[PDB]
Amino acid sequence: RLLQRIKQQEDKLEETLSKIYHLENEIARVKKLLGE
Amino acid sequence: RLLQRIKQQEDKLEETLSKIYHLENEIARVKKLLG
Amino acid sequence: RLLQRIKQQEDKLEETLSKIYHLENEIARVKKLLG
Repeated sequence: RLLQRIKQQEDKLEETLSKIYHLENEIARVKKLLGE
Repeated sequence: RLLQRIKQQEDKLEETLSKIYHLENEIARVKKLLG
Repeated sequence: RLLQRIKQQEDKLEETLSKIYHLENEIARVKKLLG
C-alpha cells in the first residue's frame, strides 16, 4: 500500500507543480499587461 | 508513523490542490477583467 | 526508499506551499489594485 501511495503522491505533486508554474506564468503576463 | 505521515501528506496535497483551484479562478477573473 | 521518499515529498510540498503563498499575495496585489 505505502509504496504505491507514495508513488501516487509524487506523481500528483509533480502535476500540482506544473499547475503552479502555469499560474505563475499567468500572473507574469497579467503583470506585464498592467505594465509592471 | 510512516502511515500517518503519508495520510498527512495526502491531506495536505488535497488542500493545496483546492487552493490552486481557487487561484486558477481568481487569475482567470483578473485576466478577463484586464481583457 | 520509503522514509527518504516521504521526507523528500514533505520538503517538496512545503516549498510548493510557499509558492502558493507568494502567488496568493501577487494576485491579491495585482487585483484590487483595480477594485
